[PDB]
Amino acid sequence: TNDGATILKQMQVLHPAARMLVELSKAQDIEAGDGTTSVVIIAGSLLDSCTKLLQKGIHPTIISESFQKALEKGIEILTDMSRPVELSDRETLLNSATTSLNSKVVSQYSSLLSPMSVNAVMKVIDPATATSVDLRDIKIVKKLGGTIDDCELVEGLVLTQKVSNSGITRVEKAKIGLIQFCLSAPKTDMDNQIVVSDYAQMDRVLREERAYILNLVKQIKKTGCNVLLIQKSILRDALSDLALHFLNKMKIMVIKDIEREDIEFICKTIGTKPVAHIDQFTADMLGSAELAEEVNLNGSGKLLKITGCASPGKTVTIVVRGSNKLVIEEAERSIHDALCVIRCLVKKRALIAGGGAPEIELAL
Amino acid sequence: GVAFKKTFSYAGFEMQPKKYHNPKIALLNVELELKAEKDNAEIRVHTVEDYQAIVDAEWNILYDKLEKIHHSGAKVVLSKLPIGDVATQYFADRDMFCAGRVPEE
Amino acid sequence: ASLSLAPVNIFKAGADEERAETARLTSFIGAIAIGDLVKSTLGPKGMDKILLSSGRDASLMVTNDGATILKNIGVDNPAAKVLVDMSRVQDDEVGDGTTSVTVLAAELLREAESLIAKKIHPQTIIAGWREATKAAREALLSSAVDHGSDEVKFRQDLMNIAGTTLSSKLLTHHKDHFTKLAVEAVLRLKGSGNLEAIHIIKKLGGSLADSYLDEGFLLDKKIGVNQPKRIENAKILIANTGMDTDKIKIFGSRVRVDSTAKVAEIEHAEKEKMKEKVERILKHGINCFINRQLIYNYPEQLFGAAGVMAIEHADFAGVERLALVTGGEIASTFDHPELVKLGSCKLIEEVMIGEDKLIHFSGVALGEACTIVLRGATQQILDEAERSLHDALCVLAQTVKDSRTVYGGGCSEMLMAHAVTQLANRTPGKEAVAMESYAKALRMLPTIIADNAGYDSADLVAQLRAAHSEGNTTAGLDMREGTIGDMAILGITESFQVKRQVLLSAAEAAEVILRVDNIIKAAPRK
Amino acid sequence: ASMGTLAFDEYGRPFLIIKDQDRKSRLMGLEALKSHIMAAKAVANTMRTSLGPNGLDKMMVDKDGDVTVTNDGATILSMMDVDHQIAKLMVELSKSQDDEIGDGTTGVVVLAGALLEEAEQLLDRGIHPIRIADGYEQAARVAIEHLDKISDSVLVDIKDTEPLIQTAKTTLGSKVVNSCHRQMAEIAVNAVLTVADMERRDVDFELIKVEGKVGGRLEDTKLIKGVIVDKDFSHPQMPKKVEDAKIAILTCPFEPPKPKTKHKLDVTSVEDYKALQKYEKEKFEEMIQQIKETGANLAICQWGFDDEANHLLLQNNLPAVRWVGGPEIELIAIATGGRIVPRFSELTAEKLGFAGLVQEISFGTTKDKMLVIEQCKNSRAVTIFIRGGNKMIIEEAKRSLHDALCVIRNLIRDNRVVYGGGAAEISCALAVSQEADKCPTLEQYAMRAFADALEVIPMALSENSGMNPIQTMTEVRARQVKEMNPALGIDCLHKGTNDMKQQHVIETLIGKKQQISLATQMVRMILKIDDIRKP
Amino acid sequence: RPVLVLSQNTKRESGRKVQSGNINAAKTIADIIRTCLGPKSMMKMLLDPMGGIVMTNDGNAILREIQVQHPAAKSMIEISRTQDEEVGDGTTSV
Amino acid sequence: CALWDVESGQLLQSFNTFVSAMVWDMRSGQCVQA
Amino acid sequence: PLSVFGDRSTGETIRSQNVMAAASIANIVKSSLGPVGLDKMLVDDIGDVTITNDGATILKLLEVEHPAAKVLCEL
Amino acid sequence: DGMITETKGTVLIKTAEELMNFSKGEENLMDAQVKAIADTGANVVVTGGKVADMALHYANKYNIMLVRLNSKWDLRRLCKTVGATALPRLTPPVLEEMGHCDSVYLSEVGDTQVVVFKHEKEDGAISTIVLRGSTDNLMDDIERAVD
Amino acid sequence: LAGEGISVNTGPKGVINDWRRFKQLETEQREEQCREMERLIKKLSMSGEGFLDMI
Ligand SMILES: Nc1ncnc2c1ncn2[C@@H]1O[C@H](COP(=O)(O)OP(=O)(O)O)[C@@H](O)[C@H]1O
Ligand SMILES: Nc1ncnc2c1ncn2[C@@H]1O[C@H](COP(=O)(O)OP(=O)(O)O)[C@@H](O)[C@H]1O
Ligand SMILES: Nc1ncnc2c1ncn2[C@@H]1O[C@H](COP(=O)(O)OP(=O)(O)O)[C@@H](O)[C@H]1O
Ligand SMILES: [Mg+2]
Ligand SMILES: [Mg+2]
Ligand SMILES: [Mg+2]
Ligand SMILES: [Mg+2]
Repeated sequence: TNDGATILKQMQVLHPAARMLVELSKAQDIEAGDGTTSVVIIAGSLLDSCTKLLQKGIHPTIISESFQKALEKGIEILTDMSRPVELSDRETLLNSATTSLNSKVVSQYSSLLSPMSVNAVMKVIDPATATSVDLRDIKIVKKLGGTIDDCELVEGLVLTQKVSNSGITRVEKAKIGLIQFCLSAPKTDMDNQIVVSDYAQMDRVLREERAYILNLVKQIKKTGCNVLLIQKSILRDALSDLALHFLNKMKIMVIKDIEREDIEFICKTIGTKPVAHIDQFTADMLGSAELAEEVNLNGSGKLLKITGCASPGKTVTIVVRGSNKLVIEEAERSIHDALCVIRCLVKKRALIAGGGAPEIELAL
Repeated sequence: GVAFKKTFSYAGFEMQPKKYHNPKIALLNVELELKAEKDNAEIRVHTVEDYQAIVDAEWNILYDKLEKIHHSGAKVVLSKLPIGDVATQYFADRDMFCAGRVPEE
Repeated sequence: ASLSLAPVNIFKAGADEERAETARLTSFIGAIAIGDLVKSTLGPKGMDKILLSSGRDASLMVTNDGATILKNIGVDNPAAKVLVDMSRVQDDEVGDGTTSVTVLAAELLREAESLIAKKIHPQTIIAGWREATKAAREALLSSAVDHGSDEVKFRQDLMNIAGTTLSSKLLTHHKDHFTKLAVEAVLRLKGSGNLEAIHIIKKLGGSLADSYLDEGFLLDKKIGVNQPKRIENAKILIANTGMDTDKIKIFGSRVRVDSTAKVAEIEHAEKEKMKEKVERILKHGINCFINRQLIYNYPEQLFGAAGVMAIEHADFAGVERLALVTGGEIASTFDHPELVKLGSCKLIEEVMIGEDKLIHFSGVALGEACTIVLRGATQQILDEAERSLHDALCVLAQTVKDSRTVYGGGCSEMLMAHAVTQLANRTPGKEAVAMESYAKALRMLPTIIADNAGYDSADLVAQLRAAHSEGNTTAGLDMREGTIGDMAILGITESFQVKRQVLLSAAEAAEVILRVDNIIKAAPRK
Repeated sequence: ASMGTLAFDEYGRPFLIIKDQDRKSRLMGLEALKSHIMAAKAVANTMRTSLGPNGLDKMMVDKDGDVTVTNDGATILSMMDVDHQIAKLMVELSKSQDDEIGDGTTGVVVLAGALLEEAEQLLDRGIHPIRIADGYEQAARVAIEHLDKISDSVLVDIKDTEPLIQTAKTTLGSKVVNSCHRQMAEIAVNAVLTVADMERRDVDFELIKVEGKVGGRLEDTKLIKGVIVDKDFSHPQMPKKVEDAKIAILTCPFEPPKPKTKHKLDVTSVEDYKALQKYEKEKFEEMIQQIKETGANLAICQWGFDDEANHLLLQNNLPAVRWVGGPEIELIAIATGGRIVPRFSELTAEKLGFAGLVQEISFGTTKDKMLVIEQCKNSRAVTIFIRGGNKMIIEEAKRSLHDALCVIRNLIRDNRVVYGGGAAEISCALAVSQEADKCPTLEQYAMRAFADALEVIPMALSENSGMNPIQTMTEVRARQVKEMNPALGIDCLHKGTNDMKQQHVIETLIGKKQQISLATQMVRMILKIDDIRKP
Repeated sequence: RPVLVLSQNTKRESGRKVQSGNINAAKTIADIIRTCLGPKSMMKMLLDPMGGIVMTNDGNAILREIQVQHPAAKSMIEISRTQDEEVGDGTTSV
Repeated sequence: CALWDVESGQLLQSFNTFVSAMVWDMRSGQCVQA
Repeated sequence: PLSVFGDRSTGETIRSQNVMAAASIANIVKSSLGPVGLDKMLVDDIGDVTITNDGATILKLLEVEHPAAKVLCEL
Repeated sequence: DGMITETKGTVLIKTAEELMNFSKGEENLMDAQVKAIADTGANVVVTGGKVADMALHYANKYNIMLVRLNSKWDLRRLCKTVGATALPRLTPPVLEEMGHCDSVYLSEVGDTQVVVFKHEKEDGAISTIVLRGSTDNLMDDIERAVD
Repeated sequence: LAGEGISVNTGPKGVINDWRRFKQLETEQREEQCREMERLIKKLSMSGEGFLDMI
């Protein structure tokens, strides 16, 4: 890694001053996301000067007060140099992204990742109103294989889960629906048992279980749904084999084991309202999409991509690809740094020159 | 006569009188507290009325034992088996002394 | 013959004991070490400390609080344990004065060591110290000034007390802003002593001056999926119900049927019960719903379809704070909507603080619950700011409870010591010497105050003593320039309760330790 | 003088008699007596410095590092980690004195040590230890008779409590609470007198609750004529103050009833489920209505309750507290005059307790709450609430108050007192010396040694106060002989007078008699032992 | 720290056992060379500790190379040596 | 010790009754009987 | 109290030990008295064998630790 | 004690009346069994197993001496001596199975509490020799001599 | 952590028995160590009490 915050966090520094510097870098990353290396160097240089200042016979309180005065003057100077920026100017955003990506390993790929990062930030916010950017709305997917040139910006939803259906891997004009209940044998929250006292009761149990599953699947199908996402379930089988067979017989793609924490992201992405009981499962709960297919990454895995939605509400997904683990991790970190730079530009509409110019002018 | 140490009085014991001038003593080997009727006993009901009847029946069993002891005329009750807090408070209400877990000797 | 210094051995393996001189030496060494450690962090110019844990966690903590320093140290000397417990109890009773009480106890025990070296029976020292404590307490009470009747004067006193409390801590850089913050937070409590109603949120990043007191309330929980993210003129209903596979309390109940159709029917019955509960909740006519426990997917979907916010897993503190700030009642049954009060606020919306999203309650109805956002550069800075705000809030709440105030900057110590010296000048015997040593320790307190600042402590203390003997009862140390001046004019005031507690606790601990002449140690487990 | 006896036979064959005889030790006769006397002397000399108003404290540290500062001899010896058997015997003697009397746990140790020290010099002169024990027993009987003779009676009436206050003050003078001395003595006297069977019967210490909380000051210690409980109102929105409260003490958790027997309830249809839900809701409403119908204002439970019951209690203007302990439940029932009810159906108006004021107490910036009940009609149970600047003085105040309560209890049992300060023991030594002059010569040495051992406590008191022991004790004894006044003792506080009757230094006769008797019996045992067989 | 009259490594035995042991030692010593008497005697190979080999049927030569611990056997060896030195024959017989 | 909800997977609360003796109560979060 | 670096025996113990040592020395040679007495064999640690009936030789060859036994041997 | 099923015993309660009456019925059955045993004249009862509390109480009510013999060999020897038959159930014994002894009492010998089944006639299937002494080893030697 | 001038004083003279016993045992091991060290290292590079008191 080239990230200063990551470098400081990874190595286990023991001196308390080093730990405080690590916390400083983490705070700078939280507030800004870029300059995590510069701030630590600035603090180190300040303390190095403080050594000579203390050796001369100056109390630390006077040094701190003078440093506060210098900080105020420096903030004034930095504000004076800067110039206003407009979010409608794509060139300035691209230049900021390229400058953020110059120091990272993905510098020859900047021509691809700078517009990608700018578009990703601009697609999740309202340029005329937003005063901050929620970077949790930009999902990053790391898949091995290929090169960093294969990074692609998905306007829809990318799921790492695999389709449980066999032979159904591409749906057009999909009607996606989230399910938060289980398609299996009925099981109340109370302690429940079925008592059999006659021989006919066994085949009655089998027939009624089959009828219940078939009725559930028929209710799901009658709404026009053709792609089903099933939330991950514990203590109850989310997807029974009989239910899977019935869904396959009706030509419905099924994806199970959906993570609980990803429900909100999916709902914001494809405009699907989750359903917890089959009684309320109706057509309005579904989220229309142009295409829902599972793609193969040239033998490096499979991804389920849902591109094209009637309500693409402020959410994008970024797929990062590369040769080995280290390069894809560093590409992810660099892309996050670029997104943080654009976020800072959104928060404070002010741009300043780089290449050490602010530091030289501030020193003078 | 006989004298022995106090044996782990329950709540409400200090409300009982600690002196009698002609008491009748009920020497018992009985567990006087709410508990399962038997270790292997199982209760199977399918109505809330039966549920309430069952809880009232348990309370009535305990209170019937205590009522029999009370109308026995005794003022001091001693037992090998533990005497519960409910029985202790019941005996305190009637101004009697109770002591459970008394040693056999 | 001594217990241990006898031909026969009377102890287990590892058991030890120390007789009069050895016990006194050990106790005095421990007390002096504790006092010297806690001091130099005292006064406006005091410095902070670094606490490194020897455990696997290796937690790093930078603090100026005396109680915090004394808590996180492994002390073997029992007298050190006595001083640590005294400081902890002082912190529990009032937010400030831990360093002051520890230093006063250490100085008193040093004077006691000197007196013992002068061949004075410890009982005489104890009697003299009791007389001196009585005189000093009476003088301090006589010097107390109350401004509770006035409003603007009481507000100014609160300002001065908060500033004096925050002067020593790291917040002295933005003392004015933080003092205003703390006094506003305390005044928002409407006279209640509940300091749990004031919530401190530490968010990394940003400047220390970026810290602020929210005009409403902030919650760090999440909203449901389909529920709205912004509601105006919200009607709040705070609850502590199940909302999560709510099972009937009859634990002996079970479902026993002969078919799966009956099981499905019972499932539908359970879902209908949950739907009926949600309908009963909605019948109150609400826009927002805060539940202490979890809310599963079915009630969450019902609330979303009803267009009602459902904040889940707001812990006991959270629901109590929401009830205090909005006026709602924490209800667990919904069969009587007319008997349940509903909270209100102008607006509820999500806010972007740092990189984390929080729920903002704006235009609250009551507002007797505060949230404070702390922005800092390091975790240690945030923790120290939180501790400093805790000290300031505690002292301000104590002042609100008891409005009597006394002047700080060593003025109270000078006045008490002058009273003690006046008492000692009319008393014959060695009790006079003991009381003079008491007054000497009281003088040593602002001497340490001045030493921490690098000023000439001897000359300043002599000037203060002369001024207090002449009749200038409000003379005190002026740390701005290193001179002495009027504390009433400079606005350096302190809570009378804090000073009285410091004096009494220090005297009590010194008396307790001085009575010891033998330390017997049992064999440790290790 | 060790390792038993090793012979290995006179024929060279192995000679093994006792298992591990080579790893065992043994002491015979006079050497064992000397070792035991030395051990007892060391223990007594350690204890004797903590005797009297000027006695100093001992700082005891246990095996876990917890440190306790105390002046009680029984407490010191209990925590002391001794291995000598005679030291354990001395510890048990002090504990016995504490159990029987509660005061004088330090005097017994010093007296036994002095007795054994004198027995050592008697043994050196060739006297059988049994003779020494017999002489000590005879002198102890003489001293006990003299104590009975010179004893004085005091009034133990509730209307006038001055002698009781003086006795409690004498007990508390040696403790650290001598700053609040009179207030503490008044608290102890009132606490004992409030809860005590008047017909000279027992005083039940279980009805006196001694709980301490850090913070405040020692002077903040007060006697509450009720019960203080460290719990608080269950719902945070109920009022913190209830006046003229009608208490409803219950031991049934506010939950749907549950049979104790292993039971299963079967739900077989939808209507069964609806009936079960309705039954649960109606059970909650019914228990709340039954509680409210009695007219109670405050309800106290023991096993806690759930959310629905809490909200119904809040909604019906019924403050409540949950998870109250069993002893606390009993104390509340005793103090408020209300009965303990096991279930709601048996709750009536006549079973309700009454409390003048039920309040929730805060303790500064600690978030910890505590409920107090007081102003009862005829509260037969009281609680003492101790405040201090640290937990250590809190524990010391607890044990000091226990000593004062025990002394007042002894006064309740027997109203005869003797004047302390060493006056009683000086008079006893004089009586023993006078009796010895008439007995045959052989027991004269034992009786005079007993008198000398009796005279050590006044010497210890004089030495602890800084005065010269021998000169002061001799002067006091000469004054006692010249003018017939067994009340002349050692002026420890330097009040200018030696008459303890004016100084109001009062000791219970039972305490002195128990001290002398227990010391004599332990000394007899220690003298009788002449063999040790430690492994 | 044991107290002793004799040394801790001094062993004493007495009675019928001593006589039986001495007589059994003499009997075994006799049995060693019992078959080496007469015109039809057989050779015996003795491995000398210094690596040599003694191959003979003389009683004294055989007994002289034997190292024994029981003192009665030592007495018998001395008897054989005395018989050999005095007359030069009859060692096995004696 | 802390209490975890098996189904949702969220931390309920960190410390109807459980005892470690030392018994607690998650219905109120207090330490109840010691 | 004595603080003497050694073991001490006093009273009946030391007298009994001395008498036991003397009796052991006696019993060593009591079997070689009178015409019906029988000789003894003394074996060194190097295998040297001594057969004798004389008491003085037997006591000289033996190793003796107790001082009273030494007294008897020298007697 | 009241015998129980060898397969598995589970008391099934479905009404409040059954719960009320179960213990009363069990105690009445125990009392009836003990009284039926006593009505035959059997004033001494010897059992090879444990003794229930209610059974012991009702035996004490009817003045019946209880002796418990854990060893089966001791039970067989007692049956031989008295002349009775070890019944497998708790049914009252018929006159042929009812053993007779001329004196049965509790006595203390030395510092040992013993139960004695003493005949007066110079007959009986089994005769017992009581050995006294001062040492266990000496008494064992005397027992070997008697053997 | 002070009082570096411990001045153990009466201690060594009051527990001199155990100290001298340990000293005697250590010295007894010391003669054996000195005897065995004459062989190892000194020439190797380029019951025990019976051996000791025989030498
Ligand atoms: N192309 C460039 N030419 C000159 N200076 C650059 C260029 N790109 C970046 N810099 C400077 O390098 C500095 C370090 O930036 P970088 O390493 O990307 O992040 P960080 O500030 O966290 O170290 C920035 O202050 C920037 O001014
Ligand atoms: N501005 C000030 N000028 C003079 N003295 C001050 C000032 N602020 C605080 N002090 C003094 O510093 C002492 C210690 O206060 P502080 O260190 O803040 O907390 P603590 O009492 O816990 O040590 C107080 O006794 C007070 O008199
Ligand atoms: N005011 C006093 N003047 C003289 N002697 C006192 C006074 N108060 C207590 N004493 C003596 O001090 C002795 C020790 O009492 P104390 O320490 O309270 O309990 P203990 O007897 O267990 O040591 C008592 O025997 C008593 O006679
Ligand atoms: Mg950068
Ligand atoms: Mg402060
Ligand atoms: Mg006392
Ligand atoms: Mg030949």
